[PDB]
Amino acid sequence: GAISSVLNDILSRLDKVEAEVQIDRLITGRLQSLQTYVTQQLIRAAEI
Amino acid sequence: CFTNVYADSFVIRGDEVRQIAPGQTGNIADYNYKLPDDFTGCVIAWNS
Repeated sequence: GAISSVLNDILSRLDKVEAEVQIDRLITGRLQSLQTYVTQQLIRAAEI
Repeated sequence: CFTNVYADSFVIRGDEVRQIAPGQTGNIADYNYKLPDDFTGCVIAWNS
């Protein structure tokens, strides 16, 4: 839901106050994307 | 309750009253009265 997939592009076009509302979307979505990967790898590790 | 308090006082053109807010920019905000990006406080204005 950010304006862009690219972290540098968001920073290339928005001011500090408005950029943070786009950046924290990518932080929240990517941190879910890691927590899914790490949970899946712990469940794989438990099978191996 | 407040740690310590400073009241800052000044006069400006009414169009420029939008520039006083934290993160804003323009011919007074850039050159003679900048609030910090993370400011806490109140800004109060009236025509005189």
